[PDB]
Amino acid sequence: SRVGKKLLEIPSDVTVTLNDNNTVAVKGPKGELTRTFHPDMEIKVEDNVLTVARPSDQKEHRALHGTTRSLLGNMVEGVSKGFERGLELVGVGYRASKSGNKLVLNVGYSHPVEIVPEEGIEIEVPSQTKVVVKGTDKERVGAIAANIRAVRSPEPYKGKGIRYEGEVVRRKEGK
Amino acid sequence: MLLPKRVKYRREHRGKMRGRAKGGTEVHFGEFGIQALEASWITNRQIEAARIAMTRYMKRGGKVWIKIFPSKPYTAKPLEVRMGSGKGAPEGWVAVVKPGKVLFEISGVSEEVAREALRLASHKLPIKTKFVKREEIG
Amino acid sequence: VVKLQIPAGKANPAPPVGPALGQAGVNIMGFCKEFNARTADQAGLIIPVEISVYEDRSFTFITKTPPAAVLLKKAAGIESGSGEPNRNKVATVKRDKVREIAETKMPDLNAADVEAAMRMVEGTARSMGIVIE
Amino acid sequence: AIETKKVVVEEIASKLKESKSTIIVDYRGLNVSEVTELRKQLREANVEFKVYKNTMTRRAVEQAELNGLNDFLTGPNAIAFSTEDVVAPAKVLNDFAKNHEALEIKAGVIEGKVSTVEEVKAL
Amino acid sequence: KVRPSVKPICEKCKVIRRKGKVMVICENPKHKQKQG
RNA sequence: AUACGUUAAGUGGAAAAGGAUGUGGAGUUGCUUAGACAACCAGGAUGUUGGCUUAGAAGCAGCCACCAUUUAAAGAGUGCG
Repeated sequence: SRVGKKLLEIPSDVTVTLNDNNTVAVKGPKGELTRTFHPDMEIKVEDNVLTVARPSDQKEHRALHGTTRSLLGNMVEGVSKGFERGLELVGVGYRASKSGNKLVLNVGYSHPVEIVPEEGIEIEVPSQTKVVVKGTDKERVGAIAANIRAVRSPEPYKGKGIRYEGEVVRRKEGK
Repeated sequence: MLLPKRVKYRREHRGKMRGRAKGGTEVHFGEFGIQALEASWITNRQIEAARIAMTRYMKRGGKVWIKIFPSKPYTAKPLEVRMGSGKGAPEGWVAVVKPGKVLFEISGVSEEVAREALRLASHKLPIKTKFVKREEIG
Repeated sequence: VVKLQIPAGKANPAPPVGPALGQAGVNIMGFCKEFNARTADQAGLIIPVEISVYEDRSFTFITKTPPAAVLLKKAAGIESGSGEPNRNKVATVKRDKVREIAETKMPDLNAADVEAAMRMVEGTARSMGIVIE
Repeated sequence: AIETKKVVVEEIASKLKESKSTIIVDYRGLNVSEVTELRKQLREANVEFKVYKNTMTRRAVEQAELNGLNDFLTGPNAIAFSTEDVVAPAKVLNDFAKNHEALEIKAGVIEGKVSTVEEVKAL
Repeated sequence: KVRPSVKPICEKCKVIRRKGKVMVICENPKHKQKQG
């Protein structure tokens, strides 16, 4: 019935520092993160279990308390399993291939398209259709996924450019 | 569209509204009825605008009730005419209205349809209004 | 699986069957003899037939009874029912006559019991406006 | 809550006279798959068989408190209880087993129910 | 569209205030609305 | 300044019909550890589109008698089709 009261197990190996005030430097094989935390929140570390508690039932605190747990769960999973977001290109002549760390995109614009990933992020291209942006940061992987989407806004009339897998673009009837 | 067959005088004083309604505050002829929160003049055309809105949405159903028959003329001097030089002429008619009065009534209608017919009437009427039901202590 | 109302007495021309089952990979020449076989017992009637589609292009078919409530017009003795059922009780039928009708519909009906098969037909007789007596 | 008592008291009346029963998982419970079982009930008997998926631990397990005290282990996750009235046991243990083997709903590897004081292995 | 009296049009519509301005959002683009 | 609160927009320091999961109080009521709202995994009715119809349109031209059974459950129909 509530969000932040729920326990979060650590599968391991993920250590969690408790440095003030308040910075949480999660660490592990995949990477590290330091989410900002205002003092009113109270993070505690049970053995292999992160915990969060609400100072009061006030409505402002009710909103912030449910966010802090969801972020920490996003943090640990990126330090372990990691994250990725597919992108289904659709069309005829559309294609994509890397040139160094940079990701060239042969979008239908006459101007060539290029996007540079930020550090800690890589973009493999297993196929010309699919696109995969691996990364330990959900906020960043979803941001890069948006920036790539920005190159081509989807057309309701026809499947073209970037498209989430899977998602149903609204059908339209031309004439 | 409702006008008197005859009136004793062609014109009358505009008057001064104040206080609770003299009567008719309690709906009973109909299962439900609109009740004004304040008091303001209502032209005859405004009344016709409300009843037409209900007859369409109600479709088949019980007869619309109208507790209020207009009787007080509103004077309307012709445009650009200078002040004084006689009183103007009654362009139309306006019913006196008091707060808490039952402006309209409806009966024999299902509870869902009744909520809407009272609502559309509320928009045609400048006065703020509220949902009302019959009391039976009783 | 594509259901169709192939006539019992005939099965060969393209426009009733043809491409519509021919795109299913069905071998039309080999089954038309089968439609004329078992359905010969009820010739002159339009018999619906379910058609399952196996991956191996093997096929097995299941014939069905002629459509319900058409029989009700016969038991009533009237060619057509009221356009205003219950409000206009044009016809009446005995409960025992309904028993003769429900038994014919048994292979088509999914009804668990003959007593339940009665109640199924009773909902059809009311559609005609016919009184149940 | 009076309606819930009808859910309880009636099913207990069957279990007091019950002979045999079998575990059935509710996952992927297609309606067509149910009809294939329901037609089998029409052969074995009529309305006497019961499908009732009232399988809450707070529900059916309380019915098991009087008799059949082996349902406590089978209680977690989806269940589809069955009850017999008359009908000498035989095919009922066998018919459902044949269905799950040909797709259509996981059998749960037959957790088993009352017969003696045992669980697994339909006969 | 922008109207002072934004209202839901269909069940899919949802009322969500944003930046001090109430906005109704729906799977159908036409039903999207903002007051003020 | 003291004490109990309220307000977040600069309202305070500019109006209205109307609109809104803004927020603080009060009351009434449905369901609810013989199980609630969220879900995530299950299935969607059987004769049947059923009567009257429009070329045909079967959950749906629309007007309706809109029936009873299979039952853990489902309207001969909530909806996008």
